[PDB]
Amino acid sequence: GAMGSMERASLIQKAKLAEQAERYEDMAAFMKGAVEKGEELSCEERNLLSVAYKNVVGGQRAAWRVLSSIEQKSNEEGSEEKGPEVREYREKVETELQGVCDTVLGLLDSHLIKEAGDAESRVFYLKMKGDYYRYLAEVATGDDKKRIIDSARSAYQEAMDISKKEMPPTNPIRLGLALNFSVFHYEIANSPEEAISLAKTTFDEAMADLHTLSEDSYKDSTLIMQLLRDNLTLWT
Amino acid sequence: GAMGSMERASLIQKAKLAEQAERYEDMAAFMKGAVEKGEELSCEERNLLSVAYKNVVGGQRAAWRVLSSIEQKSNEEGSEEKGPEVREYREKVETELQGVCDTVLGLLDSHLIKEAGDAESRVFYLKMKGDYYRYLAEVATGDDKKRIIDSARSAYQEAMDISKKEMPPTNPIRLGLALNFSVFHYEIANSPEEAISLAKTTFDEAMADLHTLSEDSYKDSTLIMQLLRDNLTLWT
Amino acid sequence: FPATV
Amino acid sequence: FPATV
Ligand SMILES: Cc1cc(C(=N)N)sc1-c1ccccc1
Ligand SMILES: Cc1cc(C(=N)N)sc1-c1ccccc1
Ligand SMILES: [Mg+2]
Ligand SMILES: [Mg+2]
Ligand SMILES: [Mg+2]
Ligand SMILES: [Mg+2]
Ligand SMILES: [Mg+2]
Ligand SMILES: [Mg+2]
Repeated sequence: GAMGSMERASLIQKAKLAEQAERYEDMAAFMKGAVEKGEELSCEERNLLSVAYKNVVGGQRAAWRVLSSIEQKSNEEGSEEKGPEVREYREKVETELQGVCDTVLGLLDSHLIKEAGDAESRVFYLKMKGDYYRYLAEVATGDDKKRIIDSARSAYQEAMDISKKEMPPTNPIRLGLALNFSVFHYEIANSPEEAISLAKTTFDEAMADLHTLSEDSYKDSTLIMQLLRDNLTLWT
Repeated sequence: GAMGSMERASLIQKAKLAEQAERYEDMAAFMKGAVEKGEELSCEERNLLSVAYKNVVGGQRAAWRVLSSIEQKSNEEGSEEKGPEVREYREKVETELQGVCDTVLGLLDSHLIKEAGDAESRVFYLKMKGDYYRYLAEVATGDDKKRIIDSARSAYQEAMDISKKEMPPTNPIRLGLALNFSVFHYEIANSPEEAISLAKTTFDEAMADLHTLSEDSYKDSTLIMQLLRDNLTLWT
Repeated sequence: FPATV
Repeated sequence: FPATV
């Protein structure tokens, strides 16, 4: 590990600096180094890890979608052959994306999840496992595609089960998990009705619990509730 | 060269795909590979090269400025010591930026400039040489700082001399060169009056030549003229 | 695309 | 910052 010689606290500090500088690849490398110190992560540290990799993989996904669209158009009837280059470059971006997902999943499996006993940490990591298997599923086409989808589903389901037992329905981790699992159902599992049902039930159960919250918690929860409503509007 | 096995035309095609996908680091690597094939670059290819590296170094410069500002605040009177991390990380970004500039300057010196005989190509490359020495000067503090500034000046001056002899005053390469050399004077050479004089004379001489142009050339030239006016408004 | 966090 | 191209 290229970060093995740097203090854990220095890695965390530099991750925060990298975030301010919008250097998300650096931020992800620093947080990977911090995880590899072997200690559990605090809530703030978990969010630095997730922000870093979400931005890295989000850029890769956006690029993959552009290239996939060009490739599909190059393969339509009447298109002029342009050679192997579009496929090759889409494959290059795809392989880099898969590498990032494998890296995150590797951190979760060695050993973040197994040491995470509190609901806030364990649900957060299982949500991340579902998300990164979901990103693998977006690009998957081979013998293992169904197993990739099922790995995402299984991680999301375990996170959901814990969240329903241990967290209030307005907890922002629980809300974001449900938002993302609902998107998994719509876009990956070809289950739009399940996606819509989950988003609606999540929104309504959160609504009914808002009365318990402070102003700041209310803002956190209603932000994610608005995303649930945005998706419901897109889908209905 | 990791691109040595890929056809020149394939590198150019992939650079264009990388641009569409906003993958500018890839786009720059592909164009470096294309330059290293040893053939001269067409106008379109020169612009792919410049777009790629401008975006890469522009991101590095933006990050360097954020980190430099944090570092300066950490060094003010009354600030709490935060350790070496801010300086270290600013230095890391700075070294990567210097590496990109050295790479571009190396391409220009081996062997783009020496083979560039037409004004459009030679002025373009000398402008790029001035620009990348200017980016080095923005971060320079050591024994060679004055020589870095003078290298930028010398490249810009040679480009200016050729452009005035060989190009009309509305030529967009000539306009962009003047815009950038004017910024060099203002921000690097501590010569704001020279910067303002150059921007004004460039704008006025272009204005007087617009009547010769087609609608499409008029659009190209007036776009850059507006940037000259924007800077003049910032500076006066 | 739909929203995720 | 001022404009450059
Ligand atoms: C939720 C969050 C996101 C953060 C970031 N993008 N840097 S820091 C952070 C947090 C969490 C818990 C306690 C204090 C700060
Ligand atoms: C000016 C320019 C920028 C380009 C780009 N960002 N891809 S291609 C291009 C050009 C130049 C000359 C002839 C045809 C195309
Ligand atoms: Mg230690
Ligand atoms: Mg593949
Ligand atoms: Mg249910
Ligand atoms: Mg060949
Ligand atoms: Mg240095
Ligand atoms: Mg003069």
